[PDB]
Amino acid sequence: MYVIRDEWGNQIWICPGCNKPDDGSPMIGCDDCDDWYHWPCVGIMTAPPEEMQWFCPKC
Amino acid sequence: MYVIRDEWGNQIWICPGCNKPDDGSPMIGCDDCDDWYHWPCVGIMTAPPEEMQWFCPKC
Amino acid sequence: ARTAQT
Amino acid sequence: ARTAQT
Ligand SMILES: [Zn+2]
Ligand SMILES: [Zn+2]
Ligand SMILES: [Zn+2]
Ligand SMILES: [Zn+2]
Repeated sequence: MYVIRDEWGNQIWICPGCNKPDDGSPMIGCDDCDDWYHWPCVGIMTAPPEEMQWFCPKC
Repeated sequence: MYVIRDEWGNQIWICPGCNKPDDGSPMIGCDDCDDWYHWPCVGIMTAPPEEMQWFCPKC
Repeated sequence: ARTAQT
Repeated sequence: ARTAQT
């Protein structure tokens, strides 16, 4: 993941799928590498069940 | 603030300064927007006096 | 899994 | 102000 340092000195973690900061969009964490992606960027449409583990293209 | 919904269905509120969930580190709440930050993410080293109000870069 | 949003 | 810790 790219991290942006903005004008306020805050750190923004960027989706590796689109690599764009203007998110809002909900994100999902990879349960192997812990990169975080926007749901639409990895084809997720609804909140997935809590019991489940999601894994990101690389892993 | 980002909110993580973890394995257990619990909600973790994230410091917008670092956007790292793994704290330990104490937090301080903005008396305007009520975003919370880690002390070191906003340059706070000691507990402020209680009569005092703190405000966060944005407010 | 773990999700997050504003 | 208002502060917190675990
Ligand atoms: Zn994305
Ligand atoms: Zn991964
Ligand atoms: Zn922080
Ligand atoms: Zn504020």
